[PDB]
Amino acid sequence: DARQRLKEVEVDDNGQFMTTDFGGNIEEQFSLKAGGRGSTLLEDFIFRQKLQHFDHERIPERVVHARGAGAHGIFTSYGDWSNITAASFLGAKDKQTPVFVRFSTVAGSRGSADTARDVHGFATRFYTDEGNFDIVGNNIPVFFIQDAIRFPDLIHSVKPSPDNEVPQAATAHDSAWDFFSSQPSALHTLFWAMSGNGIPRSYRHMDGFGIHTFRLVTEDGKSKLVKWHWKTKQGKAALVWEEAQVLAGKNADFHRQDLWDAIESGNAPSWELAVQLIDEDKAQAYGFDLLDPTKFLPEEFAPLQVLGEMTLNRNPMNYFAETEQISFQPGHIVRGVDFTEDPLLQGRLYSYLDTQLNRHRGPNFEQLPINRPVSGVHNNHRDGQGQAWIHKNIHHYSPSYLNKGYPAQANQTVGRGFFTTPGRTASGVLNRELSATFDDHYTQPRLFFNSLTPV
Amino acid sequence: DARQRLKEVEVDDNGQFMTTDFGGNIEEQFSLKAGGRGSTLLEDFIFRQKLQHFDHERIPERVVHARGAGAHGIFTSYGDWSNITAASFLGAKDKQTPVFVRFSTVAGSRGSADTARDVHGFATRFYTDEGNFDIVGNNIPVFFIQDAIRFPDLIHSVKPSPDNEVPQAATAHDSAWDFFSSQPSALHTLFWAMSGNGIPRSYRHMDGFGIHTFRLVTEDGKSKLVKWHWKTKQGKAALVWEEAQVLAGKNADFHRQDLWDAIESGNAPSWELAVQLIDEDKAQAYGFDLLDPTKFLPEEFAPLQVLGEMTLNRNPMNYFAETEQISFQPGHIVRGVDFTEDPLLQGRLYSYLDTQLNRHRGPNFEQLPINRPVSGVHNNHRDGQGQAWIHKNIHHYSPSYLNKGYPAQANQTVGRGFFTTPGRTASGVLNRELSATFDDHYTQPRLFFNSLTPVEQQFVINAIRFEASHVTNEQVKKNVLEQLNKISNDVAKRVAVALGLEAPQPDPTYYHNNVTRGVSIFNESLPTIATLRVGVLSTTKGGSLDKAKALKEQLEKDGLKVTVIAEYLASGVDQTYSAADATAFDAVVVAEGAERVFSGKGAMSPLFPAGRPSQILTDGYRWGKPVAAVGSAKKALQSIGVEEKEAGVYAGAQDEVIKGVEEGLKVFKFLERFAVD
Amino acid sequence: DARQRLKEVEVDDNGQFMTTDFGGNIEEQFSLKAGGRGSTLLEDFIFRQKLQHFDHERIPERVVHARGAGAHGIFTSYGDWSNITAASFLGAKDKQTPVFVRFSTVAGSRGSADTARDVHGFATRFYTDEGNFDIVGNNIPVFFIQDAIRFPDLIHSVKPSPDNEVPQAATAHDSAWDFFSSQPSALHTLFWAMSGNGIPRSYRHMDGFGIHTFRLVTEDGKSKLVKWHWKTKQGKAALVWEEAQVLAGKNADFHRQDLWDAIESGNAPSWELAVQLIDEDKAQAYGFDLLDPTKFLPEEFAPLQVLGEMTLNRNPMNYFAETEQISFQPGHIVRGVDFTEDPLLQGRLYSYLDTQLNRHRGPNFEQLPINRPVSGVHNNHRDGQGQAWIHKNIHHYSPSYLNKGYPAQANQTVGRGFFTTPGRTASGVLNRELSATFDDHYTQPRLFFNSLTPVEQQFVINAIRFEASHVTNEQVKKNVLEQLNKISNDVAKRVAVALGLEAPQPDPTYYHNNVTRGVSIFNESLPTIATLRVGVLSTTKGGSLDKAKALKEQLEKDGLKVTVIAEYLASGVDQTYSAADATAFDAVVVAEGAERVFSGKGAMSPLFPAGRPSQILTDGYRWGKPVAAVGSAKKALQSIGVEEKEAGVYAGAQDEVIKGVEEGLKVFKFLERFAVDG
Ligand code: HEM
Ligand code: HEM
Ligand code: HEM
Repeated sequence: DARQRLKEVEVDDNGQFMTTDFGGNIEEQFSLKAGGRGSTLLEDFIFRQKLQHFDHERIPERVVHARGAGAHGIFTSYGDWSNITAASFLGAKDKQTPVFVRFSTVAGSRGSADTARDVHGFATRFYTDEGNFDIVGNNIPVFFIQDAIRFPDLIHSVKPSPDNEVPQAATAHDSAWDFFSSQPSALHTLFWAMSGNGIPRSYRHMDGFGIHTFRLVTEDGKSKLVKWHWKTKQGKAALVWEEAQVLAGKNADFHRQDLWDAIESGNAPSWELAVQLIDEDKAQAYGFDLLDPTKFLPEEFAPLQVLGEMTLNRNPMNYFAETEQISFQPGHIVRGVDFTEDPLLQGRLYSYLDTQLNRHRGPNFEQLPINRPVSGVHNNHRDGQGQAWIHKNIHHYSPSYLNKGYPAQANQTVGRGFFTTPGRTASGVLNRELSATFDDHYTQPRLFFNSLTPV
Repeated sequence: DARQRLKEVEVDDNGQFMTTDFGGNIEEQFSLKAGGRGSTLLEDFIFRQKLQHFDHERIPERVVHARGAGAHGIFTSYGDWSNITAASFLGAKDKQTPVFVRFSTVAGSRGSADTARDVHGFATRFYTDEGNFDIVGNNIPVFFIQDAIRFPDLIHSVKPSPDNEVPQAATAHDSAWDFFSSQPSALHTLFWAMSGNGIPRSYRHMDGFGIHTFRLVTEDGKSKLVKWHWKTKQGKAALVWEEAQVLAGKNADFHRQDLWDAIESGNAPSWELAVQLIDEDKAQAYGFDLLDPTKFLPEEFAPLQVLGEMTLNRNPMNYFAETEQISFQPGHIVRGVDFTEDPLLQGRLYSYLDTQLNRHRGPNFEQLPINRPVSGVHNNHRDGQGQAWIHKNIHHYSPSYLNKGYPAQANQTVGRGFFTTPGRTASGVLNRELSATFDDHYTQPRLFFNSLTPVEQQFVINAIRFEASHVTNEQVKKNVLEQLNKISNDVAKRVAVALGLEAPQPDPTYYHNNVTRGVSIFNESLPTIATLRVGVLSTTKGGSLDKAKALKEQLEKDGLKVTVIAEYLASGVDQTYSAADATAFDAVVVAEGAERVFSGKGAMSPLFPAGRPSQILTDGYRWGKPVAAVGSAKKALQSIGVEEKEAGVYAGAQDEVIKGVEEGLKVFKFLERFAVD
Repeated sequence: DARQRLKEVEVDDNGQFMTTDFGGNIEEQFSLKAGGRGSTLLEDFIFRQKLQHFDHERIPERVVHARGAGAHGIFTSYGDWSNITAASFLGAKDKQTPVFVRFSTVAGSRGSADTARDVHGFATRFYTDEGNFDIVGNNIPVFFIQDAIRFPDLIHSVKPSPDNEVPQAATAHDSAWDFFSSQPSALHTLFWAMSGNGIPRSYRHMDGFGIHTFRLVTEDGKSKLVKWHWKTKQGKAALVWEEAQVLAGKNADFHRQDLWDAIESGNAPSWELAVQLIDEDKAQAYGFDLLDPTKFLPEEFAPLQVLGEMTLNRNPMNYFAETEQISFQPGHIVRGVDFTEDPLLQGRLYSYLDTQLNRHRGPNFEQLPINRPVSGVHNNHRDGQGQAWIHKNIHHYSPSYLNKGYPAQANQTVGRGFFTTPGRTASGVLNRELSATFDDHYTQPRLFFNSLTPVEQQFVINAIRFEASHVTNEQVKKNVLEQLNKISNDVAKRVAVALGLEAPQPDPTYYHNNVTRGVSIFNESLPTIATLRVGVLSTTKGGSLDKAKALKEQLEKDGLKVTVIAEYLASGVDQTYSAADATAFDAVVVAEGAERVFSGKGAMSPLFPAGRPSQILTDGYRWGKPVAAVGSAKKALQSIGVEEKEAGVYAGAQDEVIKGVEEGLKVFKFLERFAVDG
């Protein structure tokens, strides 16, 4: 059972008497009144504790990918991949790691239709024995823009016009196509979103991609460039637009219900995790720059190598507590993986940590049940809103004689610590530019178009 | 201009260089990097200030009524109403007061469909010269429950299931109908929501109600019980369900766009503010208790008095800042109005103030431009998150020698202070009960149902049939039938058919034949067809487009919004078949020559989905719209099995067709097209 | 009026009726109740809107520098400095720019005492016509640590122990000295905090520093390394510890009141803005790395060059809205200034933007009146909690055909845009290390100590003796001595005495005898005694009060703030003995006739605590103040064993006393009254 660890915070109300949030049994179907047809009393503590909680139920939706659904499951490694990565979850044949996956659209707000035409999110958390590792991906291998500082421009242009907040969950309006034509890098992802990827049959019928080139790093520090892929075992399938539109009104919940039903009926969907592995010296070998997230790597140059399989076989118990509250971050990285100088990825690392502050209104969101790692948290962080723990170590600083040196530093050689790829270097002037290697915005959109059937 | 006071906070960026939020000109299209293909620097303050602001754009949606849209306007009093109220905004003939109104659904989240079936909100703020007065109403005059403490139960049951968060913006699921049948008070509002009130044609075509009995109070403290009514000058109009569903997918923004377009085109919508006034001693004299919000007062007993008129004539400039941020409260009351002991109202007073803390994350939300009164704020409140003012008075307490007694106390007799109705008393034991006078949950649902036309009753029945057939639990369905049967055996029998159940035997305790006026929608034609929409189906082949252009010009004379549709965007074409759907239009007319796209190859261009032109005409017809064809276009009507002798179907020469369509648009929906049990 | 732009948000309540926050006149002194002795009603909207606002008044205090106070002013450039910087606020002679400055301690929470021993903040905002530029500095030129990532370690170790939250506003506890000795970079700032800089007489008597090397950049991209200095026109002056402690109890608001009073009295304080300017090629030329914030640049290698002067001349109208809410950031930079690769500075850039989210609970804090620039904000940012504007541009993205390209990109060549120094480069491997050029943690602490006067050095030793004696852990105390020994064997030995330990043997690796100017407080007299405070000890009996009044009038002629003290508030009396303490005054003078309250019946009034007048005079003397007595009042001096021949002790006729006190106040502290080891 992938949700096993969440049992300890599950609350069973079967056969129980109603209480306040501070205990004590109550009734809460009648306001306390001053006489038979009297006004409600301020001293009705029961009324106020019940309505205060209700009044405060909502939290801000995700700034993007607000509409989505998720499930728990298990990832299984098909081998000991230590020759390519120090990553613990990939370190032994048949090793199992719990996952949670959230799928989504991008533009629409939380109540928008599943079958809007859009890019789709495909975000996976591996709760590894060496910390949470997230692959925060989409169902399309390339993204609209080449530098993260342009993300608010893209998103503003695609989201509803700011005067009237029209249209919902749709790129079909002036500002979006103004941006797409003004910022041609966007043309590649656009073509993908205008294909079947824009209107998938179900989350279970989507492939997934990390998009960016990352690095796999072995114990000794040798690195390989990597593209992450999820290959659906259910096969890719897509609707037609005229159909998607009607479905958007007839069942806005088409995709979330589809996933829920598949899992509930014992038809758990699966995906194989596959990588494309490229030597560092081939970063600019394939007619484009592998640091450029507007390009994908044709499989002719690098076949998909299968590492393992993920199966989603447990629905959440409470959607809000689990699916709504889960906070993904590409910055959730573990020993054996590293970033690259992809200027889009770079900025994401900042935004996903920062945005949690808005959505969770406090610094302690990793303490939420769905966000907790399985591997233990030991550091000198204290306090902050909603601090859910009580720390024993009163010498909450390093270095220190008084705490005997614990918690202790970990690095490449000691304690299985994270470490940046040792050979990475910086060179050249500090600049607010992009590489000329990023300049071709049309060749791959053409490649993609060429590779589809006539219809 | 209703938005006049907002101008001072408007920001124009035309002709300016980009800046940070702390000033200084910048460029912000490239991250600062260490080397040509290097990593981004933490010292890129430009990147972080821009992305931080983006990262934090969202605020919590409203806990209920999250999906909505609003506009600014002006309220004008028809009289000096001092004989019934001290309320300043009603104190003189022709007196004008700025308003903002937000309309909404209830259950759905932020981005759910406008044409979901639901109760609808109708919240009005009067920015009076004696403070902000809000009437936070709905488009249905009664509410589901009798005591505010039950609101989370109601809302929890209607909103999506908490395990999978399905279904969005829908009462058509087990939990909702479990609550409706377990808490029978809910049956009255339920019937309203299952009627045309649940699927209005637009915000402009709704009435509004305060629901609760309130009090109007004069300067000397004389009070009357009052019900607030907004009477639409556009007339009530509603969709049919099978139409509303497609519209939910084809255009989730139907109502917000409709409102926006009417205002921008200079067709500002209006409502008259009306009241029923009741003597205090008759609170319990009309067959129910006026403190009970699940009942309305039949106008036969107390006719409407018209106090004035509201027109909404200005769209917001920034939706988030105005519409999203505005914070309504039933506790926003002014001198001349008071509360009653309605236990639903009583709890709202607490809820709306408190919930603002969640949505705005601080106590200073009243300082936001859209929330600010126009009448001046002087008190000893200080500090709090986002404090936007700088207070001059350093002796921020009362009483005080040092501040010379300012700000000063205001009451009934000094400084036009608010005052609670002087006659009001408390009597009896502190209790967690409800008055036995609240006990009848079935008589008024029956009254309502009795007062609908035969097809309109059929719509309610078919809505219940549709909804309850979604309930998976057999006993809940049985529970629902048992409750329905207490209202009407016939209603229960007809619903039972769909559910494949036997309806209980008649239970006549609450049965009766009384009817009341003013609750129907389909019994009355529209007062005006201005703004209504005509889709003209044409084609780029032959002379059809020129003829379509002529038709459009004539129709527009009548204030109609006309869309000419063709295979592609040729000169004079407003929309392609691919982009078009019958749901966007109130009438469908086939222009002469367009019959060519209704069969064979002409109906199978790569430019649109197969059969699209036929589907539009079929949908138009089946959903009860005025449909028509000019000249040889009659063949399109023939192709879908329709005959020009039918009500709301028009054929012949252009002049004939234009006149017929314009007539049919007043009728709006042709109910002869819907089968009755 | 520096506060001019803020007038439009000022709210006047005089002559008005009470209202709710949503308008409508009310009364709010009685809850609405069901019957005469009845319960309060939930429908009392008046009660709730009033209590809700109250309930929510508080916002988180600053995570550091929580205790502080500020004021508005004007900075005036002395020149057109375009030859060294493109910065507009420095672009022309006599060009004026509004400022706001907040001064503070570091460790203490709100409400902690002004006169705790601590580093002090000195944060200045220039509201320039090209955006807000903040110099977020301290009153000490070096910081404890070399990399921003270590800040939570430093701060956790200095702030109260996390089990019991003791002690408030103090480094005098185990964890702090554990950290100072475990992280030797800290020793330099520690020495400064243990000197007079740790207990300044007032905010007005502090110098200020940006600490970090920054860059000045001209229009054509040429750069210079720079150190920011604020030089106080009032002179540096410090308390003594035993006085600071009593003052912390007698008036926790000593410094905030001092600033407020100086401004209200028309004695606005001033500071000159000065820079040290050195070429890029000097970064590693002076025996340390200029990217290392634990080192200062000796003025002998690069003199101060004065750029202008700021004067603080307007108090806030509402402390919360202005002083509490103001949000400083070192990332508030403008065209003509750039950052350096100082790894402490680098991380601050992140921290100060992020922390505002905590303190203001939303992303629109730059919209608060005190945070708004004067120069205009035009960008595509929208929404966020508490959005206070209504944007007109509906095409809130770039690039765009629909918005016609506005708002437009600005850079080095178009639109006076910010730009990073064109010549900056990066070379080498990505690393989680520090340059070996940062390795010397002891040479500059020694340089500083060397540069103090003998008594001034003793104060540093006595501060360390006091602090380290509070460390309960024996090994931490030994660790401290081992580290001190690396700076100075003599320092280590003298400290060791107090701890009853044996100092290690000399370790001469870093020892040296060099000295540098500009770091001493006590080696120079005050340039002015304006605003300084004289307590005149009098009595209501006899003719003392009339003479005290005469004394007061003469003293006030020299710009002094005079307090006549007596047993009760008679005509002419400013403060009672009960309410008075020597800590409040820079000078103590017994008026003729007042000797009667130093012994005999007059000294036993129930109107003040036993011994009160003698104690004030005793405290004043022992704390090194000029003390005096007029005429027969010399008996008062005699009663406490003090002799007229002593430096800073004056007696005789009124004329002579006034003259000597006024000269003594320039010396400020009489260091001959403090014993030195040996
Ligand atoms: C290859 C490019 C990108 C991919 C594949 C991607 C994917 C995703 C996905 C799947 C989610 C939803 C995670 C969930 O289900 O909760 C998400 C959310 C988000 N994304 Fe991205 N995104 C990309 C680019 C960016 C960029 C450039 C930025 C900003 C620099 C950004 C900022 C955010 C933020 C702030 C959220 C909301 C996170 C939360 O509230 O928990 N994304 N993205
Ligand atoms: C006659 C019965 C009711 C009517 C007519 C009504 C109407 C409305 C309307 C129109 C809005 C949306 C205002 C807007 O557009 O922003 C709203 C929001 C809200 N309502 Fe009600 N409601 C009723 C019952 C209740 C009850 C019993 C409660 C709780 C005790 C409640 C709590 C709330 C809350 C917390 C909001 C969100 C307000 C905000 O976030 O600004 N309502 N209601
Ligand atoms: C040369 C080194 C430093 C100096 C001169 C300095 C100075 C100051 C000053 C004067 C303040 C108070 C500003 C005010 O009056 O509102 C302050 C606050 C603050 N400092 Fe620093 N500090 C330094 C190092 C650091 C570092 C390394 C960090 C973190 C990496 C840091 C983080 C903060 C934070 C988060 C605040 C609270 C700001 C606010 O809440 O508005 N400081 N600092």
